Amino acid sequence: AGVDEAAIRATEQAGGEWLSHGRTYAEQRFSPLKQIDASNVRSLGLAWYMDLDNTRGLEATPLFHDGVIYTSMSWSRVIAVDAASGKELWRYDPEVAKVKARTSCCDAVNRGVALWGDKVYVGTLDGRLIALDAKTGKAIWSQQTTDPAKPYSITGAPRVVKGKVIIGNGGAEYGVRGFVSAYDADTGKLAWRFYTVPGDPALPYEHPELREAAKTWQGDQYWKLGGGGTVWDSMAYDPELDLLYVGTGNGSPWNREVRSPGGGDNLYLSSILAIRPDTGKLAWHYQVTPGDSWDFTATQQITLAELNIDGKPRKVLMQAPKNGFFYVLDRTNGKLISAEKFGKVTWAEKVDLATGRPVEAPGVRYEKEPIVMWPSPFGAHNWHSMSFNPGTGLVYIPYQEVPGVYRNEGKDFVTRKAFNTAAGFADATDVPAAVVSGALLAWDPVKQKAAWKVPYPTHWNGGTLSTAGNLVFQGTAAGQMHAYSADKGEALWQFEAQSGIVAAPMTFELAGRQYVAIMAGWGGVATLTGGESMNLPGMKNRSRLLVFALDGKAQLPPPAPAPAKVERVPQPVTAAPEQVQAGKQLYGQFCSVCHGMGTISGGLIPDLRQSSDATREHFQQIVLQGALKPLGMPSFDDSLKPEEVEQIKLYVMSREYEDYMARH
Ligand code: HEC
Ligand SMILES: O=C(O)c1cc(C(=O)O)c2c(n1)C(=O)C(=O)c1cc(C(=O)O)[nH]c1-2
Ligand SMILES: [Ca+2]
Repeated sequence: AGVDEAAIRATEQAGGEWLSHGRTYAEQRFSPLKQIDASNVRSLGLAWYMDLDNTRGLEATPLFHDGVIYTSMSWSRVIAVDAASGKELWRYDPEVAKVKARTSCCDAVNRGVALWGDKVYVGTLDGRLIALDAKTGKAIWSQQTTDPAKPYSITGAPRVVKGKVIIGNGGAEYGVRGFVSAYDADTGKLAWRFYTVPGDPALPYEHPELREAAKTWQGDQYWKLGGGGTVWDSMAYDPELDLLYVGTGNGSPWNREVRSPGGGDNLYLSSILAIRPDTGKLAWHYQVTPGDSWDFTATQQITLAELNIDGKPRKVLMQAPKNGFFYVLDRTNGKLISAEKFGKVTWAEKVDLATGRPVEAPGVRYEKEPIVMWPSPFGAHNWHSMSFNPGTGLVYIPYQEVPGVYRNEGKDFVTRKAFNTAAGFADATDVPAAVVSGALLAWDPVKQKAAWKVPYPTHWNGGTLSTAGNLVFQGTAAGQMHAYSADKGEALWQFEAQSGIVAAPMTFELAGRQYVAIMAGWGGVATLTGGESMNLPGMKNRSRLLVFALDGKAQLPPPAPAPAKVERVPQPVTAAPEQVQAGKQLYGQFCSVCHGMGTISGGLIPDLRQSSDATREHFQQIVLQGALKPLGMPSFDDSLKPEEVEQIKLYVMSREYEDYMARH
């Protein structure tokens, strides 16, 4: 009763609505709407906005259908907003335990919901796939898709194909076995499940593909460690070819030397899968990063399009994953058409067209010595949306340039109840502004070359939106909403959003008027690992749903200045070097993922260097006795001893004094 395949396909020509995550099943995030164009976007203004009781990352792409905006907020909460009145119609809160974040790698985020019939679908941080009544927001059915005992979580938006709700999950950083499932839209009954990596050999393979994949894995530890290959984000669908395309993630642990000692491609890690939606049977696959040992996922946006290659019309599938190569594949059979670097890439010389395999540079697998390379775990392109404009033939990518540093923990690797990369990710003590940069990259998929590029001081800028009005919209880490000419990248309109933006803009039509909406709420994993680059002006969270339209007259109020804060004058901290070092390591292994690398917090979670004296006195109570558990600060008594927590406190105070002396 409402949203069905015909309705979603129809939006391909009708720009009024946005019924699926990437707008259309092809996920081009291109709107035919052109009331707002390059000639008049200078007149664009804020039409209205909604303040949100949210203080964490907002990554959702809103959906618009029949006058209603459907979106989500941090902690997997869903809200329906009437686009005409601007009033919240209803909200659904799954009530995820705040401490669930201990096993949620990258901020308490949610990329959006899906629509089908008269229901709304959302995935939660604790592994649930829930169906809600579109009109009232009441829960219809709920499925616990993951083992509550394992470090799984759902952050991505589901898609609905032929009456089946498709959703994956995340957790490869902690160590889990990846998979994507299809649930019946009306009942929630599991239709089929495709695991992306093989499981315990002592048990049967769930499907034939796994038997073949198993031949590409070595050793007897990968299934105990999880294996990885989580499907936490992108997927596309072509109804004519009847193929569901899914992107799989990195391995668990990251380091193949520990994950699969003897080597191997480790299928289907970092791969693009073409699956039969009705059965879950694999039609074809393409492995983006064989033997992935760098957190190089292939879960980034998968866009379907029709391009003319060498004078011949081709049905392609495009992706610009973390590894830095831009892929153009024949979406009917998975044959590689082209693959070229779209930014700084030093881990591989190129992707061999004939074999389809990347030609790795010397020492990039860091077996004997640590390696500094590009891209990094943050990726040349992460989840921030890209978009395709059929008119210009260009793909607009939120490019990122950050150095990746990997160390082989090898025999010294120890599985912990925390991140298990086995690649020395814990060694990081900062993300310097000097070593990072970003850019709005207009990529030509046919020529495999940049058409134009707009530079940004840092990475972690928001997704893009393309429209028929020769425009591309994007929000930035620095706190602005932008509009550039699609063809040349000329800056046409800017707006101070009052919050760093990471989500993707979307547009729709209501009563003959075009609106552009964006979920403004600084967040995502980078804001948690922090570092200097993530503490520049504008990188603050002020969660709001912002809606723009021609001649919009709304104005955001000026924030109130922060109260007085007399920083404590740090007394010298004398301690044995090894003791401070022990604290440095323990902190990096267990606390950096939320409080920031080297204690340099990103602002969403407290800076341990600035804790009050009362807080410092209760350090043991907080860390080991869960005194702040109701606020989301986990208790680590299951992993750390009092003396170890003391070593961490010593390290923290050492950094506070170290930094305080920096100034003055
Ligand atoms: C994310 C899952 C976290 C990890 C891992 C660690 N901490 Fe944490 N911590 C987290 C939150 C969300 C908060 C804020 C709670 C609130 O609403 O105030 C905290 C807070 C603390 C504090 C108090 C800070 C202050 O108010 O000055 C301390 C002392 C603290 N956390 C310590 C700590 C240590 C030592 C950790 C590693 C073992 C650690 N945290 C991990 C979230 C998360
Ligand atoms: O390995 C995984 O399972 C997994 C899951 C997720 C997630 O669910 O958000 C992210 C990542 N990996 C990841 O590698 C990454 O860089 C990342 C960034 C973000 C974010 O929300 O900003 N999520 C994730
Ligand atoms: Ca990952």
